[PDB]
Amino acid sequence: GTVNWSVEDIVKGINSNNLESQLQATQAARKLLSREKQPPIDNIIRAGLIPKFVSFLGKTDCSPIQFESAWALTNIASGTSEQTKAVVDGGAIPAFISLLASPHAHISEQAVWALGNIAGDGSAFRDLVIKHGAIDPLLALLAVPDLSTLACGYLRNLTWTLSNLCRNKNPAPPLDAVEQILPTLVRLLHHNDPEVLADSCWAISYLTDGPNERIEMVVKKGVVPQLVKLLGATELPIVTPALRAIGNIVTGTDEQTQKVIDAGALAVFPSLLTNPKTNIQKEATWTMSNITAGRQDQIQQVVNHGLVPFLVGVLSKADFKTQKEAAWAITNYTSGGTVEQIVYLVHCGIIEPLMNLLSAKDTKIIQVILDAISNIFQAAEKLGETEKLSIMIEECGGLDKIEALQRHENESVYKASLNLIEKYFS
Amino acid sequence: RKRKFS
Amino acid sequence: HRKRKFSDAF
Repeated sequence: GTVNWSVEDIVKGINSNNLESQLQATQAARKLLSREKQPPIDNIIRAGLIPKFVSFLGKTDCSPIQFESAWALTNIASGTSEQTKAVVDGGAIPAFISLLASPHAHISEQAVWALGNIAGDGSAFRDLVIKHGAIDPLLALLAVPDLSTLACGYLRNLTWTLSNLCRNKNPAPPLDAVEQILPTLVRLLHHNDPEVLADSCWAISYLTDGPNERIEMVVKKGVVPQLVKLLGATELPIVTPALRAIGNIVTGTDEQTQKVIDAGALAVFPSLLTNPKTNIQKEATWTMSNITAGRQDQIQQVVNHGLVPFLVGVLSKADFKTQKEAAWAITNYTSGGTVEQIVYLVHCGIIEPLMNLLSAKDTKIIQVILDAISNIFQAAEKLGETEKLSIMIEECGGLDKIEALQRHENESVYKASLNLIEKYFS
Repeated sequence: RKRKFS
Repeated sequence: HRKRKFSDAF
């Protein structure tokens, strides 16, 4: 009936002065736009059909044409930025916001879906959706005593659309929009559906990626213990954004970092630092690096949790990106740590894997490692044990690597390597 | 992210 | 030593 229609036939049906012919033609366009292989989105746009679909959204008297036109427009808005712009330029944003209050659940859900796609395009469309007043009717759909009474797919779509209103930077979402969304987001973060949990975590990871004032808004809502619980989930789609949010929070103040430690996050790091997914090990090591960039009592918590042997592990063997983050974690630890904490790092066997990484063809990691060597020597200087460290570096072949770096192309590497040779190996 | 309704 | 935000690390 409405399967495999040409664009010409769809246009003829939509241009008829017959509501049923228009409905049949709109359903045919929806089915064309829903096909797996190459839907003709540009052909539908070029035929001038977006203004027709947008007017059909306002036909309260014909709920099937509202649903078919909403679905057709959701498929166009899900495309490229130019395709999402064509939907916005057709006036679809206020028309979809009016459909959020529809008595038909499948229509309201379609409007939620469409607005998530529009807001998801970037900062300008996200902020334009917010200015048209989408937040109040979106939140009203979730204002129920128990989230469990809502249809599963409907709740997942609402969570995903809210996560897109939290997404993107330059600029970050408006402060008052974030404050308005946050209580519902905290509630979704305690829901038991894995997809709702993943998208709630992604939303929180977006809101905590920026200035420390942005982190504060989130941390003040008391979400850190729930994020640490999700950090220990078995589902990789949940662990990934929960680790990103935790990693983002520890880029903040010493106080914000302390909330992550107090909630018991460090107890999860033996498994995260050995996780079979390289992106988990990488982002877990980045998180560790920002904790070792903290206070001496915070470095001590890393020590007490037995995480220094786990840092020796990732520095010894891991994908190069994780090893570079491990090098940062060590340089941060040696910069802020006490002599006792730095001595403990050497006793855990940091020197040999730190030296082996001086062979890497990455100028940034070389600078980071040479800075760590200098900090370890400064601690050894305070104990008069520089000779014991010099022999250790010589024995694992570290001396040959530092000597070779005296003829390096980079200025900072050349200067730091010549400095170590003259001060401790002459 | 964007998502099509298939 | 100094905190690194997500975009400054990757």
